[PDB]
Amino acid sequence: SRILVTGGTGQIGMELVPYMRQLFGADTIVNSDIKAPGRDGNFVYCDVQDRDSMARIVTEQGVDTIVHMASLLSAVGEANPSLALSVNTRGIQNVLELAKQYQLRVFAPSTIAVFGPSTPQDETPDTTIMRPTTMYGLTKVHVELLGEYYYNKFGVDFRSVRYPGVISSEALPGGGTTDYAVEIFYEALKHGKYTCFLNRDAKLPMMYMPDCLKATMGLINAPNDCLSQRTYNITAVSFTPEEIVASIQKVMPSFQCDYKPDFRQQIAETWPRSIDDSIARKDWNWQHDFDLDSMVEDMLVKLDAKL
Amino acid sequence: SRILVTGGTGQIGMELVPYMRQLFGADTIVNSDIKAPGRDGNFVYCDVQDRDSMARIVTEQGVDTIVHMASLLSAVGEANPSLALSVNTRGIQNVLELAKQYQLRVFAPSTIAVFGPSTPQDETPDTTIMRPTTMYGLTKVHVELLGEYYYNKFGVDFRSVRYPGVISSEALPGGGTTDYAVEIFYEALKHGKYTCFLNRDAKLPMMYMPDCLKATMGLINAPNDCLSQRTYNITAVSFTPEEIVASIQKVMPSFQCDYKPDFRQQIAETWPRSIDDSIARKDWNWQHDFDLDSMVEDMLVKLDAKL
Amino acid sequence: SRILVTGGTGQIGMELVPYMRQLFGADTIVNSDIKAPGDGNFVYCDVQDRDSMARIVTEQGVDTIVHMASLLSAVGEANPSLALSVNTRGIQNVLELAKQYQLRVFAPSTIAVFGPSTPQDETPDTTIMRPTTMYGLTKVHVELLGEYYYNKFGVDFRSVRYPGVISSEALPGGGTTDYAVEIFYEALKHGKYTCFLNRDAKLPMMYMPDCLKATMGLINAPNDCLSQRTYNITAVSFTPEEIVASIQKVMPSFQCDYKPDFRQQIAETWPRSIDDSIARKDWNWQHDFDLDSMVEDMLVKLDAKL
Amino acid sequence: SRILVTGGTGQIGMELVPYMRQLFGADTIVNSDIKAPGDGNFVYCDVQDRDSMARIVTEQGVDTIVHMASLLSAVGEANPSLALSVNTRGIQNVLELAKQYQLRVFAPSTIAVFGPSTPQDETPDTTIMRPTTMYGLTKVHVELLGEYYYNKFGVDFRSVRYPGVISSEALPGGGTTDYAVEIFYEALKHGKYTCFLNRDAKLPMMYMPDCLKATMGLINAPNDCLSQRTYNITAVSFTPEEIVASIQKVMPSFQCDYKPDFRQQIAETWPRSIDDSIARKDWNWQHDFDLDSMVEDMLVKLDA
Amino acid sequence: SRILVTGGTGQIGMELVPYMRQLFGADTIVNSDIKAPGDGNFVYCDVQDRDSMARIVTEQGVDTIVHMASLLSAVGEANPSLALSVNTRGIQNVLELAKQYQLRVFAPSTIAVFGPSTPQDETPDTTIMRPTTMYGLTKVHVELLGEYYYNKFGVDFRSVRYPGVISSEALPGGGTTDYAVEIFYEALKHGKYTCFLNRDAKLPMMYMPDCLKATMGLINAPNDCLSQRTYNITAVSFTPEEIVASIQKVMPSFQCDYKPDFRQQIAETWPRSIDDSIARKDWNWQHDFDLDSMVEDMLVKLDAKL
Amino acid sequence: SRILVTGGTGQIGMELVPYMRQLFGADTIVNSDIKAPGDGNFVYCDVQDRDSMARIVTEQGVDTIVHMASLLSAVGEANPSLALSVNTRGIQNVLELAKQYQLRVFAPSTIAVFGPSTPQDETPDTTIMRPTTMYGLTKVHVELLGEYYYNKFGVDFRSVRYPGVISSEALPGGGTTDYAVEIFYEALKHGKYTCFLNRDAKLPMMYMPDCLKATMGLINAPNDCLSQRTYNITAVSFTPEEIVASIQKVMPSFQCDYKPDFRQQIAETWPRSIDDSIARKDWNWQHDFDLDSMVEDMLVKLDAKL
Ligand SMILES: NC(=O)c1ccc[n+]([C@@H]2O[C@H](COP(=O)([O-])OP(=O)(O)OC[C@H]3O[C@@H](n4cnc5c(N)ncnc54)[C@H](O)[C@@H]3O)[C@@H](O)[C@H]2O)c1
Ligand SMILES: NC(=O)c1ccc[n+]([C@@H]2O[C@H](COP(=O)([O-])OP(=O)(O)OC[C@H]3O[C@@H](n4cnc5c(N)ncnc54)[C@H](O)[C@@H]3O)[C@@H](O)[C@H]2O)c1
Ligand SMILES: NC(=O)c1ccc[n+]([C@@H]2O[C@H](COP(=O)([O-])OP(=O)(O)OC[C@H]3O[C@@H](n4cnc5c(N)ncnc54)[C@H](O)[C@@H]3O)[C@@H](O)[C@H]2O)c1
Ligand SMILES: NC(=O)c1ccc[n+]([C@@H]2O[C@H](COP(=O)([O-])OP(=O)(O)OC[C@H]3O[C@@H](n4cnc5c(N)ncnc54)[C@H](O)[C@@H]3O)[C@@H](O)[C@H]2O)c1
Repeated sequence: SRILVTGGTGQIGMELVPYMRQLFGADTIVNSDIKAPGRDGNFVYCDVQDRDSMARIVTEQGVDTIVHMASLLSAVGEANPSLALSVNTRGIQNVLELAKQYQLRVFAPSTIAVFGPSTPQDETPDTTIMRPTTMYGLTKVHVELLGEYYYNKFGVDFRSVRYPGVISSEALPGGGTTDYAVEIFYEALKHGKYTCFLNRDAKLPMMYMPDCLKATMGLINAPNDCLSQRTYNITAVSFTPEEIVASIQKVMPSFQCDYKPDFRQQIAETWPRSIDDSIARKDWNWQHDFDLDSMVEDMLVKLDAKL
Repeated sequence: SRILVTGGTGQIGMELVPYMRQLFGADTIVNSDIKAPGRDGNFVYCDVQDRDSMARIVTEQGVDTIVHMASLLSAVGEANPSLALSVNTRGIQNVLELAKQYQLRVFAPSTIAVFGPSTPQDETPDTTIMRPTTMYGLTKVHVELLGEYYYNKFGVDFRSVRYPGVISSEALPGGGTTDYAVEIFYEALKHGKYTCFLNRDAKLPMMYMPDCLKATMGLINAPNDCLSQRTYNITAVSFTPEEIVASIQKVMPSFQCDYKPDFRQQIAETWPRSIDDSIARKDWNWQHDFDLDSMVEDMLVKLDAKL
Repeated sequence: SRILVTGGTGQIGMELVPYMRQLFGADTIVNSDIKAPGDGNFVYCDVQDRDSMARIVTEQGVDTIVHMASLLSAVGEANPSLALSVNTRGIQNVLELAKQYQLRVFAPSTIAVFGPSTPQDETPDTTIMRPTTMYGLTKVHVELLGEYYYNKFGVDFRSVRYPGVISSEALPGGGTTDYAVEIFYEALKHGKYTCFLNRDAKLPMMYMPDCLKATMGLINAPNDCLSQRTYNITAVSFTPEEIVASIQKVMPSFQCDYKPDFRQQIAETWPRSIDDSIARKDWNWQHDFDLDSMVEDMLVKLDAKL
Repeated sequence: SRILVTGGTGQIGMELVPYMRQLFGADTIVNSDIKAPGDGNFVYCDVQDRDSMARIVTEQGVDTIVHMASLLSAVGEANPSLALSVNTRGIQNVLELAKQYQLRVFAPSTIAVFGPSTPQDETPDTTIMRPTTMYGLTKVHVELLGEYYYNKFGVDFRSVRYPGVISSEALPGGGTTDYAVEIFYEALKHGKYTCFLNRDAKLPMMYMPDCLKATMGLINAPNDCLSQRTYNITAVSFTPEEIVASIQKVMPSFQCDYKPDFRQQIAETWPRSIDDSIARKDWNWQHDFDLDSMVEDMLVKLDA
Repeated sequence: SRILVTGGTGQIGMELVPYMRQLFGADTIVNSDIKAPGDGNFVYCDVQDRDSMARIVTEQGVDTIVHMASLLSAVGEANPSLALSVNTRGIQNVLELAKQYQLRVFAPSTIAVFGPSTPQDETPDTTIMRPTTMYGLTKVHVELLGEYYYNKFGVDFRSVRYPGVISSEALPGGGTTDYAVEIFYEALKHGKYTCFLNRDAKLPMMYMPDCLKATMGLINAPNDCLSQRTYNITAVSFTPEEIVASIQKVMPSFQCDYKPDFRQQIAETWPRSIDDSIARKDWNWQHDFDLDSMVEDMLVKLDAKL
Repeated sequence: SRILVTGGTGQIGMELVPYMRQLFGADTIVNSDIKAPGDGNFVYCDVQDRDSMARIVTEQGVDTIVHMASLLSAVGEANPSLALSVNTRGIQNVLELAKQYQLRVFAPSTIAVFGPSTPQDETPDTTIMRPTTMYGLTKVHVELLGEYYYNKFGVDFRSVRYPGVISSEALPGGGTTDYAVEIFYEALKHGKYTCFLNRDAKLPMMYMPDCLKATMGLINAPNDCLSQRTYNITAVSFTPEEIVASIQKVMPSFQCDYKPDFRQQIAETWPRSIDDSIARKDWNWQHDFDLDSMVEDMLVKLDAKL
């Protein structure tokens, strides 16, 4: 009867946890991280590298599901090799080893970063070539393959979704590659102008936070019998910075945008431009709600409020 | 100056080691493992999960290259999945971290078990879908992705070869899926009959040991500038039990074979039937010298002696 | 029987080890570090790992640890927790085995133990010590803890506080007193140098042969000689402009520029000169190299290398 | 204070000079020769030119000449009248100056002062001396003249009879005991050597750092302990087959041939072993290196 | 064809040269010296001037050098630097010319090759030689070099070790054994003498006739009979009281005093008696004059002069 | 620019060299001799070796030779042939190089140029010179030849005839006027002296600072004020009894005995006094020390130095 979120305090978790609490009762969701929320009132410290500390939480709290968000992301992965390797692989391995022991089910999300330059670049399918260029990406492939294997070998109900770039009104950008899609709106509101660090024309899959929540929950609640697979690509839209610029000027016409590429372009070029998520459409009725324009308008009202 | 072989006591190691000592001199190959050679005379204990001990060997022995052979194979991988996961992922991480701190180069094997049932099974490409079902297999995707990532991130000269089934007269047969092809011969010679544990018709890629040693030394001495990839498929032939049996029976006609297929069959059929190794033919002039009938005559002659 | 040197592959080790081999024999020094030399008796030894040191002390018949291993002012500031761990756990392990095994110990200290509030001209042995850099503070711990093993358990423990050490052998690498080695490469390679200290930032300094002599002087002195365990050692003091001017005696066409950086804020917290009276009196410490001589020799040796 | 070395650029010199520098200060030692070193204070001094030595002594504050200059036994046999002039006029010049300027003198002698009528087993300090080489007969002249200057004029004269000296720094070139340096080079370059002495030609020998230690031991000894002026000094004795056997304890595969030449007829008139007990009692002479360890240490030092 | 005598105007030369002219013809001996006789074929030869010597040898058809020139023990100790040059350069030039022109050489050695460490009774031919005098160390170089030239270049080299030599004809030159010439002049002039040697300093000695005979005996011997190149030769051995006593057998009035000086400490380092049995064997050496008869003869002959 | 002194390490040299360094620069004086100072610019030079001088001249940029090197009257009488080679050959080689290199020379003479023929009271510059000692006669040859090089070749040659020279720095050394240095050592050490000249042997004498002032006065004089090239110079004349009486004005208990040796027959052939009226006219020669003042000053100076 209880769900343990790890990495609960990050971008996704900071909204995922309140939404699961909405759906299931405040008290049924155990939120955990290595940093406290920015209230909450049912929070625990958990470093996912420390397997015993996690056994402790699982047992004391009556946990039957781990929503494992804890990760180091693309930037810190590039910045610091072995720590990312260590948090991300040791996290999934501890999490999965615990699920088999106590019979937990687990969700852990993947990422479009699992894809490389030799991965087909348009309408990228669910089973395809995976040769990532980033530490973050390669640790994510292991997640997948290790979670599938725990499924197949021990029947650990293991599930996952490859997130596209996620746009949120609530977490401050963390210097990642898709994060030009969050910074932009701040700068739009503060200065009426942005300098973007991707080529004008770097197309990427992106999705607005509520759809990310909807997808996360949709697969977590899907009855197990409908799942042709364990990990699903999911998308909402693909856009280029030039489109989101133009989308913003529909509401705020005076807004401008410079372009000054840095190393992040080189990363973006190795990732999908668009993802084929048909398989989630069919199996578990996956359906996004927000297009480019509505996400742009909603983001704009929210952050213009957040001041 | 010196070469460090890890897992130097394995099947491949018990022969790679002497060979490397013929090419560069006895004193120039540091032979290490957690089991003594079954003299050697330049043997050190080295548990690849212990980074510092390795730091100690590398420093003391004047090592510039690591030929990382250490691994748990597919049998023990399934029987004891936690173990394999820590020796394989942690032995390769420590090797790369050291290769980086000490500017080493590294050779580490991959395997055909990197591939899965959604991988195109005839003429398997170097760059393809990889969704292996075995613990052993998925630890080897990680070996591949992290070696490649060290190459591109830190200039660690990392190189690898996907061994197919390997046959030899000197290492004792284990519980491997491709191992039937080592047993068959002992059973030919001792009884005049064998019962194989795969179906009559499960095609696999295989290679006789001197080609294995060949390919290993060709990839390792190739000049860096001719290598378009870091990891390469290598093959020699491909055959079914049915056909290695007929081959044996042309040398010993009274040999019979019988077929009782265990779980190793459900491992076998998720593997390639043939691998496309053109890229290694192209880049570093990979050429095998043993077809089936010549490895059979040779196996047969050599075990006849060894008894 | 044997001496173990830790950190034996740094700037001082790579010249201190072969010198002690001369004086004692080659089989009599166990060289150890975490990187090989750029040996005969070389062993890998991470001085944060006490067991391994126990092993080396035991299998080698060690009776003296000349404990060079340390992170320096640069990595100290850039990775502070790492510095604090190698330098503190290193001195604690070495001291804790000196006691268990009846071992003698030499550990260098440094002028960086001194602070803004230390009198900075003819700085005495016993004085205010409030360093500003992680490196400095770890070395006050060095001093305090070796002193206390001495008075508490009779571990024969000795150090010397090195000033900036100058040498041909070892490459420069981001330290504050390093300007005094880079200067020479730049003069030989290019006729000129951009110095990162103010022209007038007086520091105490010594040329390796005197660093070596002082090390062996305190190490070989009879124990009944030493009114203290730590000693200030100096040779000369000078400014960047003075050594510039010294170079120009031999290479008239040499020029110097000053773009000062973070290292100036380090340099002005340290002494301008050091009172080493007490080493001169206790164990007849006497330096041989002044600035012109060291300059001359630096240029001759480097020119050979390059 | 200041010490003049003559012949400082040869085999013994090039390692004695830096050792004296470490003991006394770089600046205290005037290194001189007729070749430059292959420094700081090097000067050209041909020891047959007396008054060039007068110049050097006077300008440099010399109080002691360490007179290493000589032609050796090969050049001695190959060109006798030059060896005669260098060896004999050189000691006479040094001792004459020593007397004008109140200098001390160190001038080595040699096991070659002995010949076929000398008892050749633990040969004593005071014994029959009828040597067959030009080089040895010049060195009895050295001893007799040094001792005479000591008795007659108070010139503090001292000497040590070297056995064969083995070292890593100078490279061989023709002596009779050079066999024990060649062998090492050939051991390492080829895995084999041809010895030009009989398998069993036993001779007293000494590794360099001992040689250096015996040289400074006599030099520093206080004058009142010295019962004589010249001292036999030895470390060990061995035959080429023993040094071969020694090397094989490190390099099992090393092999050795015997093609004896004229140096055999030289080695044969030399001692097998020398009695240095007098140097052991008057000034505490003690060798540190036996066969097996000089062989160990030569092999490492040459390999590097 | 001809014989060159060096040093031919010395005590030995002035009687060796007429003896040789009787055996071989007046004209067959080239007498030479740096002083003239008290002759005919006399030439000036300074034996430290090699080419004057080559001159004489080639012009005069010389095939044998009888090399007498030397400074004795007296001028050896007084002017020790010149003794060194005449004695070492003379035998060197004479050996170098003997090799170039294929000459035989005779060159006298002396009992002063022996020192205090030499066994002093029946002193053998091969034995310890640590002479204390310049004169004796130069003569060891004489022997050693002459032997070397023999074994090396086939120079026919021969010496005898003269014991003290007694003769009438030559004026005693304050050498050490030459008390035994003085004694006689004083005996006849004064009936009394003062000996500068202790009363019991035993020395080997020989009367001039036996000197000549030995010189000639060694010179004419066939080379195939010589087991060695230098030979001990004696006739008798005696003390001053022993010679004093012999004299007083003819001149019973004769009295003697003893006032010892430095020459005593010379005499103390020499043999008391020499063993010359190798020569008596090899080449039939045999003296004719014992003490009493050399005493009777000196007295007659010296009565003759004066 | 530079001055070479020969024999620089002698009685006068030992003080002439530092005085010249004071007046000219440490660096402008090249000290030289065949023995070291008992400095910082000292070279060996034997003045009988012309080219070693040529080397020094050329290498040191010398323009003036101050030629002090000489054997003096006792080595002269003891070793006459050597005296002759040093004094006549050193002047010769000095003057021959002055000519080739256009050098100036100062070379001193001596009152020993005069003999028993010389009128001995108020002896003129130009007078009879029949000296009886080797030293003397070599010095007449220095003069005559120095003058010749002056007249024939324009070599600026100058000399002074020193009378006995007295100083506190250089130990006496068995010369004739040396009694007047000896005397003071004996006064202070034993309170008493035995003089080797007659009590009444009157001789010219000059205290060292006057000796340095006459030397530099001639050397510095302008060339045109000089009517001669060689000058008598003097200060006082006394007998040994005069200096005895003078010594007693400070040291009343002092006593002097008289035992003449060979040195009296030297003294007796020297002038009693000299006429230096010419050096006084031409170059303003004026001495400063009379008997009494040199005696007080010698006594104090020596007393401090024992
Ligand atoms: N935001 C996106 O665009 C995106 C895209 C693909 C996948 N995802 C995945 O969603 C998950 C959460 O995403 P996010 O954007 O909120 O990441 P984030 O970096 O914002 O938050 C991750 C959280 O994990 C925590 N953490 C770090 N190390 C830890 C450890 N050792 N133990 C426990 N917690 C630790 C951090 O404190 C942080 O709160 C991650 O697995 C991530 O890969 C996000
Ligand atoms: N034989 C084949 O058909 C084949 C095929 C593909 C790849 N390979 C690869 O070749 C390499 C060696 O192959 P092998 O067949 O000789 O395997 P193997 O099982 O015969 O030998 C592996 C060796 O590793 C040692 N080992 C196990 N754990 C260790 C640890 N923690 N530290 C150090 N050593 C450890 C074992 O003692 C053994 O000696 C492996 O990476 C394997 O995946 C082999
Ligand atoms: N260079 C100077 O001017 C100077 C001045 C004062 C004091 N010192 C002191 O002298 C000693 C040696 O100085 P240096 O200048 O040669 O320093 P360095 O930085 O050149 O070398 C120090 C050595 O420590 C080794 N090391 C680092 N961590 C280690 C660990 N855990 N275990 C073992 N070895 C480790 C490094 O590899 C290196 O060889 C240090 O104690 C230093 O603080 C140097
Ligand atoms: N090496 C041995 O085994 C050994 C043994 C016994 C004695 N010694 C003695 O030790 C002394 C030095 O030994 P070494 O083996 O180095 O001899 P060496 O031949 O190596 O060196 C002698 C040096 O003297 C120099 N020299 C030659 N002629 C000279 C001259 N006219 N003036 C100045 N220098 C001149 C040569 O250039 C040479 O460097 C010698 O006296 C030798 O007799 C050596």
